[PDB]
Amino acid sequence: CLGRRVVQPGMFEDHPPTKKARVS
Amino acid sequence: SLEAIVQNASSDNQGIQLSAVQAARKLLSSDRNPPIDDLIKSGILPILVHCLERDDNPSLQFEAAWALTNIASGTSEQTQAVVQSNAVPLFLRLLHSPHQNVCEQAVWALGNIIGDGPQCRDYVISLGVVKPLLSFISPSIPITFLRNVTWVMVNLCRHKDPPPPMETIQEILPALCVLIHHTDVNILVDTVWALSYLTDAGNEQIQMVIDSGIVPHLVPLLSHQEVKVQTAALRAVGNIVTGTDEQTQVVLNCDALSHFPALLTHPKEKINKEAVWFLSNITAGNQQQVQAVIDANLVPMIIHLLDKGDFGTQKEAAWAISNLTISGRKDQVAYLIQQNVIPPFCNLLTVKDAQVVQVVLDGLSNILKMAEDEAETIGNLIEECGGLEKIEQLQNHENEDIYKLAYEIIDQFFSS
Repeated sequence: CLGRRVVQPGMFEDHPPTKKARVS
Repeated sequence: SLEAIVQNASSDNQGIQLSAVQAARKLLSSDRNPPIDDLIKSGILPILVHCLERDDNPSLQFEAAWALTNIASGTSEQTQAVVQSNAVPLFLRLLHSPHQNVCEQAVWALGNIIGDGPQCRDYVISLGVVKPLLSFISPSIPITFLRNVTWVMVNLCRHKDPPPPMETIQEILPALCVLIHHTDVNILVDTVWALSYLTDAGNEQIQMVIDSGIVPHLVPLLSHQEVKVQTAALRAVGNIVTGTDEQTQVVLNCDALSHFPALLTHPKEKINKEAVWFLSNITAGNQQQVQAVIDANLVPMIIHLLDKGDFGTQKEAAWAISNLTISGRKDQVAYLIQQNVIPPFCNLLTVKDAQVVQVVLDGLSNILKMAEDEAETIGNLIEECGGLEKIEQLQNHENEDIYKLAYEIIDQFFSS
């Protein structure tokens, strides 16, 4: 169906991590 | 050994403790494959959580918080072990420590826990993390700490089943207003990503973002020097323009479309594709929004990508074209025809993505139904480029909606 669409798979894949370890 | 560390950590003497907990922290922070499972299976977690209570030894609190942070950086099983040891209330306690390193490390650990999922996010929220977390944002805060704070904010905004509570969004948005005027690149990227998770949460969350007044500050970042900021901003405003016409119009009112020539010609195919996705949500709007895209001189660039872009971009450009026919006027569709939309539009009738084929057929159907007198001209254009034969072939397609529409187009417009 024609119309507006939510963000598609494969888009904007460089997202911030959900988790980070503190490494030294 | 781990047995040794656990034995020394469970002492009642805080020096022996400190020694052992620092050893565990080192094991957990010396490389990118830490032995998390082995330290969980040693029993150390309730000991570390108890260490967190020792306001008399800040160094011990800090080492335990670092150790627990890195354990909680792993899989959901490992984060959840941390959560089940009762770490969260103690980390929230340590948000008020007078010692900066303990405070920051507590922020970090809670970031990993909130990031695990929406119910962990909401448990930490319900215990009151947001007000003390936002109380750290000040002119004097060190920039590394502020970056960790705004990363945690990203995690408070993300996940959608359910999305964060309305009250939490209301508390976070003023902080995002403050932080979007920052110049540090990581702070900007994280701020804009937090906003983009909010604008993907629902039309009411979009409305909250709009009502905060932050959109005019968000739109000009589409031309930021840093491509990570650019793409984050494209996601944030793109999510907005998935909403209603009024919500889309808030974005258009900031002159968003003037930023797109540099995105449609960007070397990166993924940015071309994302930009066309945005514009296809614009052309699905009312006549005035279609006209805004036209006036902004973007149609030739869209058609050029429909012809010569990578296939992903071409699919998005097909959506842009077809969506324009939802509410577009006859004259606007005629402008598309003059710009040579037909041949590259029709070239997509043969691909294996049945969705794209349906989209293009829907667009061709609306175009023909709209061009009262010119329907013969447009039909001859479709025939010229081989589109008519492709419709005839689609009469044999597997998909009922497709071959139905192909029969119908041929009967209604190519059977005289």
